[PDB]
Amino acid sequence: MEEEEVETFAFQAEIAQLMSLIINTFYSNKEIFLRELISNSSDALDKIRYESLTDPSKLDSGKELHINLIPNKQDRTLTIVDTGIGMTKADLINNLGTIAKSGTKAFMEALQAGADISMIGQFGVGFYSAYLVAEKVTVITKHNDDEQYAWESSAGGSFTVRTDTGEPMGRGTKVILHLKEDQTEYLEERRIKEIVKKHSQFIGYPITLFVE
Ligand SMILES: CC(C)(C)c1cc(C(=O)N2CCOCC2)ccc1O
Repeated sequence: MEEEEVETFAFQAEIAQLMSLIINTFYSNKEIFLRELISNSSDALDKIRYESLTDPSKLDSGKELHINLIPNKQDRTLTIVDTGIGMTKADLINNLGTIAKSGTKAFMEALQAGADISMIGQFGVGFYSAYLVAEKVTVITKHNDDEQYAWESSAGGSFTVRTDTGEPMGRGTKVILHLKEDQTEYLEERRIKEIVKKHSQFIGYPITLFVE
């Protein structure tokens, strides 16, 4: 038998309000969610490249810096996998819910004035777009300093962080989107290629689509 430690955290007040706003209001442009995830994946990769200045040991990695997309129609999930820096426990808690973001209220205000959900990234809260198409989000992450963790929230006010004892993934972050029944278009290969070409064409790393 294996064992994992679980922690439940409250979402910062305005993050929780934002998550409600997304989950219960219709928008679409929803496809911008993929660009946000690829962008964050791209930053984690930039950090790996710069960390080398403070830790030359990083250069010794055989791992290729890239982004993989994996649609699974049998399970109704879309997974975005990167080989970036990863996130320690503190990084997950601080950056995925617990700390205030100075752009949160302003964004909820812009949205109420009909601004496009596509502005989410420039307000400092782009990750919560994942909730435009997913009823539950699992974030598997592995950083050099620390253990592998899984973050998870079906929304509802909180999120748990636990030490992941599942399949090791090596350095990086894996975002697993459990799609709402009506968002199945994001499992199709033609739909997937359309939004990448459309929103993530200038990304500096290889992006790969795995089909079937
Ligand atoms: C936080 C989230 C889920 C948006 C995300 C984080 C990373 C990640 O590992 N980060 C740590 C290093 O700095 C960039 C974010 C990579 C992809 C991704 O979608």
